[PDB]
Amino acid sequence: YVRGLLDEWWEQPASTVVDWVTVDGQSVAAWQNHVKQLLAFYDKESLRT
Amino acid sequence: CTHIQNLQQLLFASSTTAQPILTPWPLMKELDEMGKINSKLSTAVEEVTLE
Repeated sequence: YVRGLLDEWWEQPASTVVDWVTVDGQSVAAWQNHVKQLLAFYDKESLRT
Repeated sequence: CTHIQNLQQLLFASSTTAQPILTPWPLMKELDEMGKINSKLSTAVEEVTLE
């Protein structure tokens, strides 16, 4: 089970572990379009209205 | 007579390879690698908490 060898190096040298806390946040960037909607889509009414 | 020759080569092996070997010959990896992660990477443990 050599697959998890880097995971032990993910414990003390855990820069990678905190590095990918954004890619899953990037994975929900489509869900962040609603968060984008509350401000960006409010500029849609600037020219719409 | 016995010691002086013993003190130089055999009890030398029973001294130089006694306190870092006799108990710890398998604990050198528990001496140095222990200091590699929990003493050298010790400050690197805060890295996950800090970032």
